[PDB]
Parts: sequence; C-alpha cells; structure tokens
Amino acid sequence: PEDFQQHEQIRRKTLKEKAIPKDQRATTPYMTKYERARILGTRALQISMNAPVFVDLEGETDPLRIAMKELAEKKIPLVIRRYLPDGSFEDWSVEELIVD
Amino acid sequence: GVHVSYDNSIRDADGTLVQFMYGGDAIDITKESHMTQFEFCLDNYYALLKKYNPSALIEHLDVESALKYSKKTLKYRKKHSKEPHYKQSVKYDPVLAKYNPAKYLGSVSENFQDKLESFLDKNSKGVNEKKFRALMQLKYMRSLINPGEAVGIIASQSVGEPSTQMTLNTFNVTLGIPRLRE
Amino acid sequence: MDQENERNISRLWRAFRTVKEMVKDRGYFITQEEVELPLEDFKAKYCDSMGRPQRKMMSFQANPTEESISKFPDMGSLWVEFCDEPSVGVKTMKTFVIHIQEKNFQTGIFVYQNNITPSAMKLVPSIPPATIETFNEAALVVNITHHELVPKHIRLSSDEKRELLKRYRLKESQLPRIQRADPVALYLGLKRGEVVKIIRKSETSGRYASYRICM
Amino acid sequence: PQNENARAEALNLANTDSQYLTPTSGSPVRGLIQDHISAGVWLTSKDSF
Repeated sequence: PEDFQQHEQIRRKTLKEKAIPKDQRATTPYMTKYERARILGTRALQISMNAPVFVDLEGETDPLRIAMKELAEKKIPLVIRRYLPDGSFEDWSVEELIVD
Repeated sequence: GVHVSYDNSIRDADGTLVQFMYGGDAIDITKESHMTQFEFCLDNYYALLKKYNPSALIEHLDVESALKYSKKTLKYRKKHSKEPHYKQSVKYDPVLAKYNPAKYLGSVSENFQDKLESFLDKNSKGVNEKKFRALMQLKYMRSLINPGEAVGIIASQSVGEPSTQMTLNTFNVTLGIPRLRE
Repeated sequence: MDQENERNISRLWRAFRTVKEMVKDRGYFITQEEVELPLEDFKAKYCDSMGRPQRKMMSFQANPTEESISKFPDMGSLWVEFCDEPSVGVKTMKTFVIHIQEKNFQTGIFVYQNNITPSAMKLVPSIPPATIETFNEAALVVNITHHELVPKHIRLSSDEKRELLKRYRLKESQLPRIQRADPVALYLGLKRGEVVKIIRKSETSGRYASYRICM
Repeated sequence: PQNENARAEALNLANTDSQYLTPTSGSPVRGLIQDHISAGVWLTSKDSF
C-alpha cells in the first residue's frame, strides 16, 4: 500500500541530502590511481559481456587493452562516486577527471 | 581500516578521525624522492615539463589563490622568527590547513616552501625563476598521497619489517625490539 | 637560617607568575609588566617586613580583554585565590564558594598548598553556573606550555568549532580526544565539548595544525 | 586471478614496476645484483673499444 511509498520517499530524500552538487564539490580533479584500475577493470568486464565499444579496436583481442584505449580518448561512459566518510558523495565523470 | 579520505584526512574505517593530513603535508613517501633535488630538476627542466604537463591542466585547478595566501604566511612568519613557539601569534594558520593541496596550486607545506626559496635565492642560473616555481609547485601537487591509500597497513609494515633486521645483541639503554615492545 | 624563607619565596614567585601566565593565556587582561615581575619587586609588594610571604594581597580579579569578548561572548570575571592555610578544611572552601556566588564571579581559581579535604572536594560542583578550579602550587612552578614538546594550544569558539566540523563533516565524538584532567586542558580550563587547536612542528612539514576535542 | 577486476589491479597497482621505491624511506629496491655490476665496470671502462 502506501507504507512502501512512505519509505521510498524517505530513502530518496536521504539520498538527496548526500549528493553534493557540481558547483560545490571539493575533492581532487585527478584520477587517483584506484579509479583508473577500477574503471579499466569494470569497463573491460563489460566489453567481455558484449557491451557497445566506442573505439576502433584494431585486432586487439584483450578486453583490458581495449579499455585502455577507450580511456585514452575519453570514450568510457562511467561515473565515479567519491564517498566522503559521513556518507555524502560527489559524482565525478570519467571525461572530466585528469588521468596521471 | 586507517586510510586516506578524499578530503586528505587520515580516518579509521568507522570514521573516527586520526589525522588531518598524512605526515603534515600529504606526500607519498614513494614520490618525494627528487622533490627537494632542485638541481636535478633544473637540468632536466624541458624533459620534466612534459611529464608534469601544465598546458592541458590549468583550467581545472585554481592557480592564483593559494599563491596569494602563502606570501602572507611566509612574510608574517619571517617577522616573528625569534619569538618562541608559545609566543607565536596564530593569525595565519598554514596554507595546507586552508586549501586542498590537490586542488589549489601553490598550497605547499612550509618546509618545502622555504627550501624552494633558499634554492632560488642562493643560485643565479632559458629558464626564469617564475617558471621554476610553477614547475616545482606542480611537482608537489602531482606527488600527493592518493585517497583510499592504505596508510595504516603501510605504516605498520614499515615498522614491523625492518624490525626483522634489529634482532642482534650488544655490539644502559633498552635496545631494539624489547624497547619497541614497550 | 634563611635558606628556606628565601626559597619558599622562589617556589612562590615562580608559581605566581605562572598563574598570571595562565590567566593571560585564557584570554583575560593581564599587562606585560605584571607577568615579567622580578623577584626584587615581588617581595616588596606581597611579602611583609618579617621576610615571610603573605598571600592575602596576592589574590586578584581578572577581566576579559575586548578581543576575547568578540570571540567568547559569555566570559565573566575570574577570581584567583591564594590560601594561607596549609591544609584546606571544609569551612574555608565555604568562604570561597560563597565569595564566588555572592560577588558573582563566573570562574574561581583556588590555589592551595598541601591538600583540600575530601569533604571540601564536594563544594566544587556546588555552583552549577560557576566553576572552581583548584591547583596545588607545587605543580605551578614551571609553566608547562613553555616546554619544547608542548605545542601552542588555542581553544576554539563555537563560531569556528562549527566551521571545523562542517569542513570535515564530523560528529563531535569523532575528533581526537583530550582528557578532562590533562595538564593543558586544566591549564586552559576546558569544559567538555570544546575543541582546542594544536599547531605543532612536524619533522616533515614544519608547522602543522591539528585539532583535539575535550570529552 | 580470475576476473578482469583483478587483472586490471595486478597490472596497475600491484605490478613490479610500481614497486620500484619502497614505502619505508623511498629507497629503490630493484636493480642488478652481482655480475652485471662487475661487467659495467669493464664495459663502460676506457679500454673498451
């Protein structure tokens, strides 16, 4: 009944008081060594499961080496969510981060 | 569970804060190896400029801000140089305590700042001094500890591993590992 | 013969300067000429003709500076009290407990010599607005904040305690803790839940600002 | 290891090339040991034509 809607409304409002907006986030604009290992991990784990690839793969059979080529041209469609230690988070996309 | 957070603080896994910066200045040990070797960086300026490439980098991080605040705190500290530590007036807290090192260019620990001044002042050498600060203050920014780094484990391994090297006897004071067990 | 009448004064002149250093560090108004008072002058103002020390004239009232008022609004008067009795009974606290509460001092310091009675130690929380802070004068010979291993503790008003906790997104109990009976927490006179700020010199970085809460 | 979230992290985080400097003092821990040392003293010598 409505007792679900009383709980979903709380869950998403609580998830609205943790989202820091794009003008007010105060973490680093760099891709911090662990995003890059997990972005190339997760994107290669998608390409091996028939994801749409946005790079001209030229005979590269390794799924991890494909993701390393989707990263160099900013073609990876992922979003990092940086958790601050009270729970609140900043959503940094992969195109706007700066890779090492 | 002690790890660097995204605000450079050193916090336990449950959130109970341990430190506010790693070491005082949030530098990885495996990055500060040539950080004060200023003579090596001036020789290799053009080769190190396109490692720390500032051209595709400056519109994402603030340049003018922490340079302005550092020269307040530098000159003001040069006033009260002979006053003792308990009479130090605390108008100007350090620039790392106000500005994120990985976001504001020039926000630099006060010990790296003085060594860079003491190199540029005591040495007159197609490189200016404005473009050597802006590389060595970019090298500082690209040599910071990353968030999520397991500094709790690394600090506990860097003590426990070279204590497999001090097991020996007198070649008074409690020596070696039984002092470290206390 | 005067190897102890002369040396009880040196144990008292140093303890008197430390409390005036302790009061000025808490933000009250002490001039510099009163802190740096030479031993030649202390005898001629607080010791009698007999050469002995008398402590009734040593006790004084401290008012906050105008600069501490814009930082801490609610900061009243401080009454430092030296006691001429070696063992403090229970009816001489009642002199000082009433003298705080009648005259309306917000804070009273009761410097004693040997001990205060455990029957008289119940009169410390006996005033719920006003605090009584007792120091044994043997522990006041050396101002511990001048030591090299002790950094500059500065206490934060809630206008910047709150701005501390908003930057780092902290509950108050997640800060590093300083004890209620720490030798520097008793120095600054910290109530519970007051963040003190520590600026210490790292070997790596130089001046490094850290924080620590009193619980 | 058995998935691409672990191949990516043995190639980028725990590989030997990133472990060049130790975290205890920043000293390098990888280099040639016994007989490569005693050949560069002959190869980079001034008799070596």
